Amino acid sequence: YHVDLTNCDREPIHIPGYIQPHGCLIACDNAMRMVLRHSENCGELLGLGDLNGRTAEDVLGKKLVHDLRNALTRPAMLPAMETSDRSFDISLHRYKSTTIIEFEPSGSDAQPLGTARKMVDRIREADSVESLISRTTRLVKATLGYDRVMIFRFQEDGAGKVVSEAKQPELESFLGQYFPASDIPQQARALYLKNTLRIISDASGTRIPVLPAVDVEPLDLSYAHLRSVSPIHCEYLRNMGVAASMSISVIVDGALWGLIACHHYSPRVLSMPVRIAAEMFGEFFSMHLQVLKQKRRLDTINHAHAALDRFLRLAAHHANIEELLVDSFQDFADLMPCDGVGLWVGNNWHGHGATPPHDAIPRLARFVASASEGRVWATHALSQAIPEAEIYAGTAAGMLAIPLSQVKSDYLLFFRKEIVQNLNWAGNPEKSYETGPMGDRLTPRKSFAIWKETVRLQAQPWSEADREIAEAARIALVEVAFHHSEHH
Amino acid sequence: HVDLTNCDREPIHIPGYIQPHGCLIACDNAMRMVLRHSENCGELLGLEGDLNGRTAEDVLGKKLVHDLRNALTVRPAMLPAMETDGRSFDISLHRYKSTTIIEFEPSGTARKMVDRIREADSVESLISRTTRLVKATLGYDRVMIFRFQEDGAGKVVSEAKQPELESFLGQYFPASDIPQQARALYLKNTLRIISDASGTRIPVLPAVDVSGEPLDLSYAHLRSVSPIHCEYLRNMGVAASMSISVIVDGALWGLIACHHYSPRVLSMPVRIAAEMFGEFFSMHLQVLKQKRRLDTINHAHAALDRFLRLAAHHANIEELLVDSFQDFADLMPCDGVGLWVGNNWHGHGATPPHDAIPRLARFVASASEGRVWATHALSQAIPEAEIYAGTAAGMLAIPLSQVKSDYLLFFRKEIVQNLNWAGNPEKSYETGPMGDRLTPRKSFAIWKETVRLQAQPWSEADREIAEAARIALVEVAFHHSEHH
Ligand SMILES: *C/C=C1/C(=C/C2=NC(=C\c3[nH]c(/C=C4/NC(=O)C(C=C)=C4C)c(C)c3CCC(=O)O)/C(CCC(=O)O)=C2C)NC(=O)[C@H]1C
Ligand SMILES: *C/C=C1/C(=C/C2=NC(=C\c3[nH]c(/C=C4/NC(=O)C(C=C)=C4C)c(C)c3CCC(=O)O)/C(CCC(=O)O)=C2C)NC(=O)[C@H]1C
Ligand SMILES: [Cl-]
Ligand SMILES: [Cl-]
Repeated sequence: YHVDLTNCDREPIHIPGYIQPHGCLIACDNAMRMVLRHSENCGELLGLGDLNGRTAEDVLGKKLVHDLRNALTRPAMLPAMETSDRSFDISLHRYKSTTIIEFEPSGSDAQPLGTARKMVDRIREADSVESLISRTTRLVKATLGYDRVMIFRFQEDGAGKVVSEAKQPELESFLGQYFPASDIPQQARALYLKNTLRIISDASGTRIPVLPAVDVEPLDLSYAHLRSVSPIHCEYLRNMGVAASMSISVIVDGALWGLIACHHYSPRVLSMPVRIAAEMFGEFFSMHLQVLKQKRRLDTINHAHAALDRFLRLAAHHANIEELLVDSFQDFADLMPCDGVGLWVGNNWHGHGATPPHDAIPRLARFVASASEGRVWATHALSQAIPEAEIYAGTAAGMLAIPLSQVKSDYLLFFRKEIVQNLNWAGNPEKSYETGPMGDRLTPRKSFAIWKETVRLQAQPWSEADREIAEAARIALVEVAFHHSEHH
Repeated sequence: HVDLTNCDREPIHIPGYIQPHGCLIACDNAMRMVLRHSENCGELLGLEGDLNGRTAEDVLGKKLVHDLRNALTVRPAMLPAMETDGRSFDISLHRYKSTTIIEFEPSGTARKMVDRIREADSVESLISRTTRLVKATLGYDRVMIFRFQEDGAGKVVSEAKQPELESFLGQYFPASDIPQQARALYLKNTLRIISDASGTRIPVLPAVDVSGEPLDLSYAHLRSVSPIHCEYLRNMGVAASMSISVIVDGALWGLIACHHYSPRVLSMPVRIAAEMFGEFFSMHLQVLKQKRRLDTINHAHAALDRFLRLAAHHANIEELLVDSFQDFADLMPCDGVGLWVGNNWHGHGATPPHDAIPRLARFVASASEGRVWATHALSQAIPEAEIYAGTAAGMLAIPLSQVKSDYLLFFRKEIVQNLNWAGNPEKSYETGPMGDRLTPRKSFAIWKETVRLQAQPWSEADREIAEAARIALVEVAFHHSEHH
């Protein structure tokens, strides 16, 4: 009946009963024969009496309904459609056996293909994920004219990290900030996956009711670009000073990688033709990112194999493998991202970088021995496995253990610091936010504080690539040990 | 003069002629002056006299030269339905070797073709349907795909044809049937057009300029065809062709080859659609090929992990391998596998005889540095291997020890033994002056001779799977000693 902080995790944001006022909406039966529903502003916007029950040809003219019926062969995006009286940008789709027609007054626009080609040409030569992600916020802001453009990337736990930002010089920075998974509820994530673009013209605009809200059953606006916005998010945006937004969904391995989020501090909406271009840019961006990400993964795997092969050849001419490992173990830190590495062999410890103290190591080795079946064991939350590890979480909150034997509890141990310790936040800790009725929950400062609490005593998770490199290292050492036993 | 003795280095990029389905003007780098023109420019464009030493503005007019200069500030630019006298020409424009080349032909599809391949979810399904679709859409008598082999031979892997034509499906041609300069131009250009294999070539005037420079037609679509290739097509009864280059990992994977038994050239708009289809085909093939490779590697890892878990509760690893070795044949394509341990042989499928294994095991022990050793030409390494080439022409050897010459051996048959050729051995061909050489029958016979006593090469993927198997066995052996 009324959304608040206790139920916003389940708000039915796909059936709000309202649209935003920058266009009007007509809902027809699946044949587009009769008008079933309309937004209240259809009269004003299109120049029409009482719309429900009239035929589509009566309301819109036979010529337009004919062209629209043809188009029904993603919603169809049809700029500069000639109405019976003027030009309208029309979005047309069928869902839940309902035809939804969305109208915006047409302006003067370039062909979307040409706008998109200009943008795509300025990222297509990026040859690292870093270079693509940093340039894209600057390019999008320059092309679309928003006050702020950010990219955020979803973390393994569903949190967002802001990884790129272009902004007006007077704004606060969010670069290197995180927000908790709960800042974007599951239904919003489902709709970001389904729709390339999400448009908010005015976070404080009066909603326009869909007549009727409930029929003789609510209207499913999942694919309607005019669909109204959650009061919770509108309040969040108002607290930030944001009045408008457009997000471009980033799809990698068929899932929602993150968003290109465009924010404006005054009501703002892009023409349909520029939105078509943005959608084409989004598709290209996603594919180029996926290709760069794959090449980065391949290069990091090949780097590890090259290093471990050098180690195999080195060890072949060494009578004392323990001594070689005591002299060499620091070099293994270069296989994967870590803040420390150590060697635990025959109840003797050797450490490099950020590691637990020497006295803490026996408890860690005993735990891994009990917990693993002679393969790699890794956690990003040590205190959860070993309460005692809380004391040294600042230095080492995460551990990946590579067994050196199936008959002795000897390990190569990799460590990561508590994630808050490696923050590179460009933001202003003295920047404060106004609130509304829901209070300070709906502010970036509180979002960030909630995130910090969700990852307290935790490190950056060990990725599938980190685990693949650990397995390669485990195997290379089995091989060093076996050939050593063969030849001695 | 080209013949079979020098066609391997024919300078086909500077032939001094064009095909008759358009005309060509060569200007300086700034498109100021006409330097060369095809002899048919007068007839096609309604121009009189020697065009050389006339300004581009004179010959083309102020509007066209302005438009072409603008197109130049941007692959060759394709400008369909340009206004000349108010006539319409499809214009191709490019710059190469400080020369502007302008090509003229008297004057939707891509989305429809791409939509019919985009849902293919195997390389087999994509390449099977593509010949059918291209034939139906572009209206050629035959459409084939061939894929280049590691030695540069072509294998015909897909075919759509008129029911009255002979089949080339499963046929190979040797690397020499496509010379190195032809391969370079197939890599550089998405499309290669032959409007008429019996068309009279049109000279470029002059062929060699006052400075002694030929005109480099590397990027010109009207570039004329080697007399060697025209004779080959005339022997087949082919009169016209268009190829779409297939690019995988930035290299020439093969061609989509469209053949017509009468003259044929597609309009520039349809060619632009075919090029867009070719780019999509290449990217979709690359994606499907990667997926197949990943699935094959993961399949091998899953099997080897099952072998590792199985081995952990076995006291006698030699016995488990004697009982299990035949399953290792499922890791990579092979016709046979066997286990050579403590000088005892266990074989499955097509292998050399019992008597032959010591010599092979001896050779690998001497040849390898304790890692995987593989050849597809056993007789080259070991002359007496010729005797059993029919059964086993290729061998991949996985060491089971660095102190004992114990091996897991994989074998492949002589490649001619695994042939699946759909052609007619009684179909014969007319020949011209160069003779028998320029016929599909002779090309196939030459290929067979180049691969005699050889198997299918062990791929980079086969070798990665062999390395995984070598390592899994090291792990079995080590954990066994750890607990025994
Ligand atoms: C219980 C429900 C809540 C909720 C719902 C919604 N959030 C939606 C969008 C959204 N929210 C944010 C969060 C931010 N946290 C920050 O710290 C921060 C900036 C510093 C932001 C912007 C983000 C990032 C987004 C994504 C859109 C964008 O990036 O612009 C949302 C959907 C809105 C829509 O219909 O378009 C809903 C619903 N937000 C909460 O905080 C809670 C409590
Ligand atoms: C010494 C030079 C030779 C030579 C030159 C050229 N070949 C070119 C193209 C070409 N040749 C073939 C060969 C085939 N072998 C078959 O068995 C067979 C059919 C069953 C064919 C068609 C192929 C496949 C091609 C590629 C084009 C296509 O697939 O249609 C060539 C380039 C021509 C150009 O400029 O377009 C040159 C030059 N061919 C020889 O046989 C030798 C001796
Ligand atoms: Cl507005
Ligand atoms: Cl990434």
